[PDB]
Amino acid sequence: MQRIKKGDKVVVITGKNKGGSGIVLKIMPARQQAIVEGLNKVTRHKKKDQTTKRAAKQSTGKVQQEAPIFLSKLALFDQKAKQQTIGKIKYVMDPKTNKKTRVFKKSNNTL
RNA sequence: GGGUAGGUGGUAAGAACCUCAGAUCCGGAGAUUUCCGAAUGGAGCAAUCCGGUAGUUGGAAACAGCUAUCAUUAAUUGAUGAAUAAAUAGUCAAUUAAAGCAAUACGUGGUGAAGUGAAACAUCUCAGUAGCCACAGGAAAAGAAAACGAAUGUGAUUCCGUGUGUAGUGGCGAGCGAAAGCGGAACAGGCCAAACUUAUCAUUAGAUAGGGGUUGUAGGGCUUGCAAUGUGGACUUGAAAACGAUAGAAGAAGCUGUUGGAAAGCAGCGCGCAAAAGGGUGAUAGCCCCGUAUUUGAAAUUGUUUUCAUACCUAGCGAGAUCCCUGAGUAGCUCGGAAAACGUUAUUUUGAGUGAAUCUGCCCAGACCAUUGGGUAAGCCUAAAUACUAAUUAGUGACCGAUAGCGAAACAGUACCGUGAGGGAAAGGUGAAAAGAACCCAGAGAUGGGAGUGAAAUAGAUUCUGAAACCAUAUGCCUACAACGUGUCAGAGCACAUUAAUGUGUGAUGGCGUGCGUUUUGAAGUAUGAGCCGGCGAGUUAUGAUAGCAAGCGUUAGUUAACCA
RNA sequence: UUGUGGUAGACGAGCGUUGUAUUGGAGUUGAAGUCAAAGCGUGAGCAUUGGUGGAUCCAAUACAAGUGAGAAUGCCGGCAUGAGUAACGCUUGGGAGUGAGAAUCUCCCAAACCGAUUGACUAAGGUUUCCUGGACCAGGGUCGUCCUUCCAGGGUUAGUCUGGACCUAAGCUGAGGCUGAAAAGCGUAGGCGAUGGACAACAGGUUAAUAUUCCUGUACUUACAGUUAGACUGAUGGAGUG
RNA sequence: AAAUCCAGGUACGGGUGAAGACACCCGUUAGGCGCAACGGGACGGAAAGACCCCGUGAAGCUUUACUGUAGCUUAAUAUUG
Ligand SMILES: [Mg+2]
Ligand SMILES: [Mg+2]
Ligand SMILES: [Mg+2]
Ligand SMILES: [Mg+2]
Ligand SMILES: [Mg+2]
Ligand SMILES: [Mg+2]
Ligand SMILES: [Mg+2]
Ligand SMILES: [Mg+2]
Ligand SMILES: [Mg+2]
Ligand SMILES: [Mg+2]
Ligand SMILES: [Mg+2]
Ligand SMILES: [Mg+2]
Ligand SMILES: [Mg+2]
Ligand SMILES: [Mg+2]
Ligand SMILES: [Mg+2]
Ligand SMILES: [Mg+2]
Ligand SMILES: [Mg+2]
Ligand SMILES: [Mg+2]
Ligand SMILES: [Mg+2]
Ligand SMILES: [Mg+2]
Ligand SMILES: [Mg+2]
Ligand SMILES: [Mg+2]
Ligand SMILES: [Mg+2]
Ligand SMILES: [Mg+2]
Ligand SMILES: [Mg+2]
Ligand SMILES: [Mg+2]
Ligand SMILES: [Mg+2]
Ligand SMILES: [Mg+2]
Ligand SMILES: [Mg+2]
Ligand SMILES: [Mg+2]
Ligand SMILES: [Mg+2]
Ligand SMILES: [Mg+2]
Ligand SMILES: [Mg+2]
Ligand SMILES: [Mg+2]
Ligand SMILES: [Mg+2]
Ligand SMILES: [Mg+2]
Ligand SMILES: [Mg+2]
Ligand SMILES: [Mg+2]
Ligand SMILES: [Mg+2]
Ligand SMILES: [Mg+2]
Ligand SMILES: [Mg+2]
Ligand SMILES: [Mg+2]
Ligand SMILES: [Mg+2]
Ligand SMILES: [Mg+2]
Ligand SMILES: [Mg+2]
Ligand SMILES: [Mg+2]
Ligand SMILES: [Mg+2]
Ligand SMILES: [Mg+2]
Ligand SMILES: [Mg+2]
Ligand SMILES: [Mg+2]
Ligand SMILES: [Mg+2]
Ligand SMILES: [Mg+2]
Ligand SMILES: [Mg+2]
Ligand SMILES: [Mg+2]
Ligand SMILES: [Mg+2]
Ligand SMILES: [Mg+2]
Ligand SMILES: [Mg+2]
Ligand SMILES: [Mg+2]
Ligand SMILES: [Mg+2]
Ligand SMILES: [Mg+2]
Ligand SMILES: [Mg+2]
Repeated sequence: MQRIKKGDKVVVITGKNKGGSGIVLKIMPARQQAIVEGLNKVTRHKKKDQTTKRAAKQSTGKVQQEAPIFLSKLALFDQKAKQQTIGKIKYVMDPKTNKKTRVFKKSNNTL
């Protein structure tokens, strides 16, 4: 399975942004990146191009989007625990459904 | 089958979809596989053209779709059948194999030079090398003594060390160079012909299909008995098990502060280890991530080994007879060549000719004869150790790091050159992240100057660092009566202030002064080589000999080579 | 105390580069590289500081070398000198327009050369160079708003034309077969092979680009089937013509 | 653009010198730098002299040079009575 999936809450443990909590919107496995909303906001200088029906307007000024972040800098956020902390996860397989599930190793919380 | 939550191959954003009834992706097994190409229906200027036959569907037929088949050679079988009665030649049909390619590499065989060395050259060497051709194989070749060879001897072949640069062979010159023996790697021996016998062929068999036999301290057959039902194979089918190969699963351990754009660096306090190999993460991470040690797992295909059964092959010691068999245009011999270390010679081989004997036999022990001894030619097959790497997996390097390393880090045998065979380059790096510069000004625009992002824009796509030759700008000094290898020793004036040093920059003027390498008796040279700058560019390696120096071991010393772990 | 010129040459002692092995050390508070400066050594050489640079490097003792560049009419790359020099490879003037910019582009009027040709149709070859619009990185021996250059789109219509589905010449290939150490060479029957033979379409119009091909008009030729009438049909071979 | 180019700030007379000097010795002359000319010199440039000699170099050709050989011719022998 994968450490980070599309949807789970995640934070950053290194870089300029420390303790930045967000939701992963999309995961690129090949480049080992991850787009997390609200973090790594870059502002491309949007030019103007008019060669299509939609390009006839293409209103783009100082649009702030999302920059991808290396998957190593991401860490899963705990929610079930009363005192939330950042830890590592296991890949135990519960015989109830025989499906692999991530479980933290500093607690007993699933996913 | 594995495995998930993403995917629609790269320069690549966007549009539109797919995907949790399990996608994309990885592995095993299959399906489809246009045309040329061995190309094989016929042709042909390769990727084109023109068909025949037998079916089936439309048409009223020509015709047009949709299928299968149609080359040559060799072997077997059957039919037909000339000159010419029979019979062959030939013709036709059916079945089974062969064609070709590549691994710039190993094997075998045929053919086979020259440059060169001998300080010339012809014998010789180079060299049975290059090249040309044929046939393979996963290896090939060789192979079970008519042997070595001098002994109370060894007992297929192959490969390694030594014997040794020894015996020898050489216009006895240049050179060439074994076979024994010894030490090792591996080890395996089997099977036909003939006798004799069985059955069948107008049985003129001298032929076909079986039993019997495979030799040297001779064997086998003929007749007559005892003991045997086993052990082992280079061996067929099956069944079972184990070890693997082709995807994978799990897989421990860290926070705080400081410089910094960013920590993983540094410091403090800890923790894990059968994991401190490696890669990435904004610098240099055992504990951030992927992994690694370790424990594991295969539906399907495939490899090795073992066990059981089952085919096939596989068996001893006597007696008598005195009879038969033991590989012929063969061994020898003569005339020309060759192979072996040998430049032809005892041994091996053959183009021409001739030509034997049959265990009281034949061959051999470097001419030859006799004695002694060794071995059984003229028939076949044979695993292992041995040779090599185009390719698949893992990994290593006192190997290279864009003039190096493969010619080719990029889309390189490309661009390009030549009718053709053939010849054959150069070229890598933005930033952590494109956040790739919106906007303003000048300009026709590219572009430039600001702004903005960024730690850095003198990192801006001309994109890591940026040397010299070369071209321009400028502070300071000097230079327009001056004979100059352009420098050196003295020396005013001018202008500054340093790796603080009897300082530095320029140099009115005085004295002296014909470059650097090469090759020469002798070069400023009217001898030669270099336009300048930068990179590259020429005493090595392997095997032996001698001598110097040093160390280890020593007076029945010293030291191993191959090979094994 | 005696000495210390020196080529060929002999001998001895050292420096420097890259990497490896052992120790220690420095580095985003800035390493290598790289530039400058008024330093230290007997020599190869070695430091200090500052600028640039952005991640490795240094000292000691040993070991191994693709280990030292000024010359080879040396190889490769760059840049000078000659020198803004020779040369720019046969064809004039003006008006109007476009354009930011015009001797060179567009149009018009002349002018000058070709006129058995610089005119027109095609074979061979070339392979999109053809037409339209746009552009002025590069190429054009100047310039360029323009080009046979570049970009985007488009363009080649056959029963009668040129060649196959027809035929042969030189020649090539060639089952069998002959010859030859091998590869192969020769060659019969067959099969290819035009530059030749046989075979039915002419006139005009149309698009920016095609036209005996598209369109209009008028024709012709060869096959197959049905039908009417007549006739016995007569080749893979013989003969004539070709 | 081009061949060329050791660095140049590149006079003349007599002498000297590797024997014919822009550079040496002794004298004479000459302000700095171009442009257009013409070729005296720079033993000018282009071509590692083709002439000559040397090399125990190469190649072509010749012959009663040497050693061989294709082909031609003669004999023995086998096919061969
Ligand atoms: Mg599946
Ligand atoms: Mg010779
Ligand atoms: Mg010689
Ligand atoms: Mg010689
Ligand atoms: Mg064999
Ligand atoms: Mg895993
Ligand atoms: Mg882990
Ligand atoms: Mg690490
Ligand atoms: Mg003999
Ligand atoms: Mg020999
Ligand atoms: Mg005997
Ligand atoms: Mg003897
Ligand atoms: Mg015998
Ligand atoms: Mg290269
Ligand atoms: Mg380069
Ligand atoms: Mg070509
Ligand atoms: Mg800028
Ligand atoms: Mg540049
Ligand atoms: Mg740069
Ligand atoms: Mg003066
Ligand atoms: Mg005067
Ligand atoms: Mg003077
Ligand atoms: Mg003077
Ligand atoms: Mg002076
Ligand atoms: Mg002087
Ligand atoms: Mg020198
Ligand atoms: Mg001389
Ligand atoms: Mg001389
Ligand atoms: Mg001179
Ligand atoms: Mg000369
Ligand atoms: Mg010379
Ligand atoms: Mg020169
Ligand atoms: Mg140089
Ligand atoms: Mg010694
Ligand atoms: Mg001396
Ligand atoms: Mg070192
Ligand atoms: Mg520095
Ligand atoms: Mg070198
Ligand atoms: Mg030049
Ligand atoms: Mg110039
Ligand atoms: Mg001139
Ligand atoms: Mg002139
Ligand atoms: Mg001129
Ligand atoms: Mg002209
Ligand atoms: Mg003119
Ligand atoms: Mg005229
Ligand atoms: Mg014309
Ligand atoms: Mg073109
Ligand atoms: Mg045009
Ligand atoms: Mg145009
Ligand atoms: Mg131009
Ligand atoms: Mg028509
Ligand atoms: Mg034809
Ligand atoms: Mg014709
Ligand atoms: Mg036309
Ligand atoms: Mg030039
Ligand atoms: Mg004199
Ligand atoms: Mg000469
Ligand atoms: Mg000679
Ligand atoms: Mg010679
Ligand atoms: Mg004769």
